[PDB]
Amino acid sequence: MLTVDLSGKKALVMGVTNQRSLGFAIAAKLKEAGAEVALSYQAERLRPEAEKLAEALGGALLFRADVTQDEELDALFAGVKEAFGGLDYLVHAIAFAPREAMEGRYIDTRRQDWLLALEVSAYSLVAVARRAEPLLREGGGIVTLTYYASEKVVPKYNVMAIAKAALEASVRYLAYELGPKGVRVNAISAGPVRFTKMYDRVAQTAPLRRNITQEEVGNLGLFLLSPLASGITGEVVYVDAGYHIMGMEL
Amino acid sequence: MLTVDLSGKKALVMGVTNQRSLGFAIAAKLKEAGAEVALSYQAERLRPEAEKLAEALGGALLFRADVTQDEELDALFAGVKEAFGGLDYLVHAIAFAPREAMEGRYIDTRRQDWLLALEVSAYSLVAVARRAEPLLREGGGIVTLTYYASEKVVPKYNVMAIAKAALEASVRYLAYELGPKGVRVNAISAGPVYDRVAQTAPLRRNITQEEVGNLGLFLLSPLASGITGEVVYVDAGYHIMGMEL
Amino acid sequence: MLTVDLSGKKALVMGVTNQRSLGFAIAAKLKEAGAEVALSYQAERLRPEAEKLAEALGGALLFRADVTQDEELDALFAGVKEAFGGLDYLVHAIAFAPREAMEGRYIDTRRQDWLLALEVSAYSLVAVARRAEPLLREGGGIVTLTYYASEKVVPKYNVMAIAKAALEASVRYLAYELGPKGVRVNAISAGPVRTVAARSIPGFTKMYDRVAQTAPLRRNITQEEVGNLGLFLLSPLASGITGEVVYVDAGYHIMGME
Amino acid sequence: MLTVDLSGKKALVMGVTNQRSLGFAIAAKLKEAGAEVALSYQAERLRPEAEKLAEALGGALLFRADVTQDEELDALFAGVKEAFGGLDYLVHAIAFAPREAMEGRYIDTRRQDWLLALEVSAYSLVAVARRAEPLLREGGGIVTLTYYASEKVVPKYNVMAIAKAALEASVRYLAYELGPKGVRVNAISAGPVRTVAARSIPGFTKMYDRVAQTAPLRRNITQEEVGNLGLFLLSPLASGITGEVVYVDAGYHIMG
Ligand code: NA
Ligand code: NA
Ligand code: NA
Repeated sequence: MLTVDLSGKKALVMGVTNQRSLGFAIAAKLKEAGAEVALSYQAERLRPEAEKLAEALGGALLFRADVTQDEELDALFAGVKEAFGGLDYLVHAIAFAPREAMEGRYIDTRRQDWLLALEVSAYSLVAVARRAEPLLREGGGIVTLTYYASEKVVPKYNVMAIAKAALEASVRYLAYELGPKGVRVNAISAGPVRFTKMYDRVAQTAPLRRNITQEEVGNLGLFLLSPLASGITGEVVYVDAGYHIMGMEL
Repeated sequence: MLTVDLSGKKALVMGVTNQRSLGFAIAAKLKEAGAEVALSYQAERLRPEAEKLAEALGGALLFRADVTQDEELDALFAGVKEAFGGLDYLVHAIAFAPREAMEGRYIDTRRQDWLLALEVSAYSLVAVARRAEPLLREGGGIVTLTYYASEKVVPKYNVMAIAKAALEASVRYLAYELGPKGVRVNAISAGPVYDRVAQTAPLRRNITQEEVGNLGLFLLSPLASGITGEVVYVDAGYHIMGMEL
Repeated sequence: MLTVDLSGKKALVMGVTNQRSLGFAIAAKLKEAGAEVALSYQAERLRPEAEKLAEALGGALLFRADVTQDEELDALFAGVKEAFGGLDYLVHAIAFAPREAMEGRYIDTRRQDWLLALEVSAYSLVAVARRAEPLLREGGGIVTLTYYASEKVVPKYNVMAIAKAALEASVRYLAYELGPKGVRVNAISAGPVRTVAARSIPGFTKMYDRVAQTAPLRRNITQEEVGNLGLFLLSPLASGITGEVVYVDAGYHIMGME
Repeated sequence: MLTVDLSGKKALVMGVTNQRSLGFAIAAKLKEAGAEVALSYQAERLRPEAEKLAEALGGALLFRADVTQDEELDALFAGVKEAFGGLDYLVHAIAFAPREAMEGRYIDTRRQDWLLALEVSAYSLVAVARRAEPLLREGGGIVTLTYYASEKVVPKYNVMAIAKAALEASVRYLAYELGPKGVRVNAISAGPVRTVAARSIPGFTKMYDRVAQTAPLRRNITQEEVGNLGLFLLSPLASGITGEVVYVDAGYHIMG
């Protein structure tokens, strides 16, 4: 048997607002493997849900920070440093675009909505990576979540596609800049996890003839963060039941 | 011989500040093929510079607009509509990142610098495409300029790499949204116009600005009527190489 | 207006058997631009067919060679040297897979069928490039045809997809090796066009209809759109472009299946 | 802690001739995780070599087959069926190109040499996948090896690059065809590792030097790193992943 033992390792998991988060899936696997987890939450009004998520994980530390606020990120990382002493893993599961941007056409995206989507969904990785850098230990890593709309047109994903392209390019640059410290940076491109017509359409065309599960994403994040992935950096790894390899729908 | 005659066609070229640039090179080829050209310029203090460019093209209408200002973009397109009645081609040659962002490391990029780079270098394509849409005639097109750092890490290109990744994704989505009107949207990924590029590139030389101009002309012309959503590399083959020579 | 004038230029166009073909479309644009054309034909039994093609182009020189026979390729290129003195352009429009391999599943492909498909559809480019090399003038080039199935799974395209993957990789290596002489090598990735070659692909009517409905332009491309890209790539207007796979597919390949 | 327990699982590992190989590294991680391994070997004169590999793994069944011989592959799979009943994993670590093809220029590759390289390095995956199909149990998988030269020009990788391009396209089509049975197919794109196979690639040494100098991690990868990725991909931890080319290269291929 192979064992993955992450006892003594420290993870910060950002962007989790409910148990269906792919981020929650990864945090759950990290806990199961033995790591200690800190969860960020956006604002004090959301602390109750954050407390519920921490209890759902069997225990986690909470910190308040809005990723648009540089001081609040500074305070978060000061808190992490004091509580953990250092960091091994950062899970970035932050994704946001204004509802108005996601309705209608990409060409019609308003300036402030476009910039906020990019700020929250892409720049946030840079902002947290920079602050994590002095805390991250050798062998440590950052993982983010993406979707294949970065490369292929998925109508109505709109500015989020563009944010994901910016996020994936960021992963590559950050991998180059963090690599000398022995810190790796990767993205997981996930398929949908079970509206119903969309899930069924994906399932008919995917090679595996089904949708992926939350646990499948969790397992890939565990692997990438673990020492089993020590040679892998700068990569976008697809967990999508093979869907994106298809050149037409079935 | 085959001839491409773009007489009667109307181009707006944006982002051009100098005769030795890729946007200028495209504008010049559009003129040579017979098109009329309007150039944008960013601020009225640059009017003299714009005038010298227009003269170097043998004549070009000039319109002031800073692409971060929606009201100014509205005014520009109202002006183009008034002058031309409609539009055939839009050349987006706008690229900017703050000096501080381009010094040092990408991970150290400041928030406002990052956003400004993305706003000017990528969002501007969306802002101008939306305003061009109702003016653009069947057969019309938009072309923008990019660089292979969108896909590969080029140290010191920093946030501009990320902006180009956003720009190329924008090209794909805009191609999808403008396709029903018979309007095409493409990107040209150019090499530099150094000795290391020449040593590694298959052609063992750098590309010229005229080579970029010719590709832009081809993409906007009817010869390219089946091509949309593409990133076409004009780089002497450099980017196909899996290591430096 | 821009003019494209290729008078005095010499083209060898290979793999063409019908006027409704991408290879013929490229040859037609080359002739229209002013170049002289040579067409290969596979065996003396197909000479009549080749003669009609030469006539449809308003005049072309013919040479016999089967692309699986190295000695016949040596003979064809000796003939080209004697008749033209040198060569500017080579259009590689050769594609073939046995119909036994094209029906059913890729995993069921027979050994000899797979090898022949790769031999005719990918190795042929290497074979002809090597022999064209000493004849190819500075500014010259080679263009081949490919399809999106090389990159993404298109049901029923089977071993032809794998052949096209091999062909595209060959384009990059050949661009690297021929570039220092000023010779360019590129592939055109065409969308579906009703040609006589399309009848040998079991996936066609279904993809052709899908493309019209899914592609950004909301239509299929035409053979003339392919000919025009071929003309551009071979012309001096594309002098900075080499090692590329350029798509002329109405934007189909950029789409997600939503 | 989490545990990957492959007890009761059965692997067939093909192309392995030396402990210093990526194929061997994957076989070793499979053994560590609890799977039983069978190794193929090409020719009976190589039986002693194969026996030493089996002992280095702590035990493996051995089967003779040359992947260019359809009859031999039929006999191999009959032997595997009789021994194991079924199969869970197939590791395709077969690669070959004639020396003459690998020396000098790609453009100068001779016809028979080119075809043999494609036959052994790419068609073999199809040949073995077809025969494995009826044996492979739900949750099962096939993994193969590739490298960046398939996508970008690495001088003097020549026909091996083209064969790897053919192999990666084959992975995608096979994933599509085997997926409805619940069988996954993936490729590992390894950085340069000093293996026995590395000796037959003239372009290897320039790449090996370049990776350590310029990759994000500023080092080359190890065969164990490839072994761990192969183990992950075959394991149930990767149950959502199919038709992929996953890079384990210290980030090299992302660099400009
Ligand atoms: Na909107
Ligand atoms: Na800076
Ligand atoms: Na050789």
